[PDB]
Amino acid sequence: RFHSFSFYELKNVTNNFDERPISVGGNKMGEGGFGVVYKGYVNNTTVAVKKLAITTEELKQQFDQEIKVMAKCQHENLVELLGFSSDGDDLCLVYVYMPNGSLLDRLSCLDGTPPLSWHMRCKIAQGAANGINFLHENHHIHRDIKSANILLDEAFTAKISDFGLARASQTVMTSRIVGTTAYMAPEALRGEITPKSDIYSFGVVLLEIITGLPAVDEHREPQLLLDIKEEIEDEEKTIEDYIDKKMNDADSTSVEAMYSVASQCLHEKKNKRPDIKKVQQLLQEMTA
Ligand SMILES: O=C(Nc1cc2nc(N3CCOCC3)oc2cc1N1CCCCC1)c1cccc(-c2cnc3[nH]ccc3c2)n1
Repeated sequence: RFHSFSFYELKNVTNNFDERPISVGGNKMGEGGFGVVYKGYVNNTTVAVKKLAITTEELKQQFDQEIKVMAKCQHENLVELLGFSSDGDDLCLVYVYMPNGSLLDRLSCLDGTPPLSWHMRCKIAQGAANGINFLHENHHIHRDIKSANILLDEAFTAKISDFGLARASQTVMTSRIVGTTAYMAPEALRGEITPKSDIYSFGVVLLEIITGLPAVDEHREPQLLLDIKEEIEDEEKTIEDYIDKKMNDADSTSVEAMYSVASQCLHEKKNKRPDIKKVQQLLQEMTA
């Protein structure tokens, strides 16, 4: 199944887990839930190595869950686990490297990368929906769908990542509220666990893709991106006022169609949101 690595190997291949950012000579590519993701080089392959870093038993459960989800769920719109390490007191997960990093970072053009075209943004939206559909068809709920979690390969194929908190499946509740508040549905923020909450967060991701803005920005008004939906519905603004200006191939018709998907995902009432299959078909129609 997955390759078993010993910690020593992964130390050696990451400049001993050099935590400086890759841009300044280290191996750190970013930080990712409850761990740091390092670049490694092993037997002709660049790999991503997440070393997990709030108790030990809970961290270990998240590690075991990541492994179980990935063993059951292989799909081109999900991240691929190559292996792991559990010997000693560290836990590592080793994945196929995604050379274009996160959607978040490509939206902000971090490190000077060129802006994504509308045509590419449409493919990424479709791919990400196809990943989430796969997960929901397999009765998993992700719980932290966001742009920082949609990775992008050499061809800008979208891959969903981070399954440490994912859950199997009738809407249950929890005491341990998890996710990222800027993306989270009202009912997730109160502790329900439902696939309908992934739909909502995807909504926010769709806004990010349209606008190029982050989901939250403390120095902006509104500080939360999901607030623009209300500005647009209460006639104060149009989707055209917010469309990312860093593209020249966006047409009104497809942009309005993606915004219409996003609006529907973002319904306050969970039972009025489309399910992922519907999102997927709408996103396919936007492009046809
Ligand atoms: O290759 C991976 N991540 C990655 C690659 C990056 N590459 C780049 N660049 C190369 C070209 O130009 C700009 C900088 O930046 C990258 C950032 C990442 N991630 C992005 C999410 C945070 C972890 C590191 C990768 C592959 C498979 C799984 C994961 C992964 C696994 N678990 C995760 N939990 C939260 C995030 C997360 C990410 N990450």
